[PDB]
Formats: sequence, C-alpha cells, structure tokens
Amino acid sequence: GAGAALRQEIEDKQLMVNNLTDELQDAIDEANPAEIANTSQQLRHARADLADLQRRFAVLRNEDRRINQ
Repeated sequence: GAGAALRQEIEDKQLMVNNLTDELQDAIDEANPAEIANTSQQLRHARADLADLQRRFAVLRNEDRRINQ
C-alpha cells in the first residue's frame, strides 16, 4: 500500500494529540494557568499538523486505489 511512513506518522501524531489533551484537562482540573497555556499552545500545533497529515494521506490513498483497482 501507498503512504506507509505517512500513515504511521498520523498514528504517532494522534497519540501525541491525545497525550496533550490528557495533560490539558489535568491542568484545568488543577487550575494551573501556566500549564494550561503551555499545553494548549502545543495541542493546537499538533492538531493543525495532524489535520494536514491526514489530508495528504487521503490524497495518496485515493490515488493508490484508482491506480490499483
């Protein structure tokens, strides 16, 4: 299949997004303004990067399917 390394990056990046979401919510429960700002800034970087990765992979997978059907 096409896009093996990219697919794996997407899963690695979804894991990071999830861990950072955990950390943000914990920082909210603790009312820790510094960590809320630290973690949320990173979470947004990661969520934007993930969405781009997923777009790139969808192109690749749709083209692979059309080439190989």
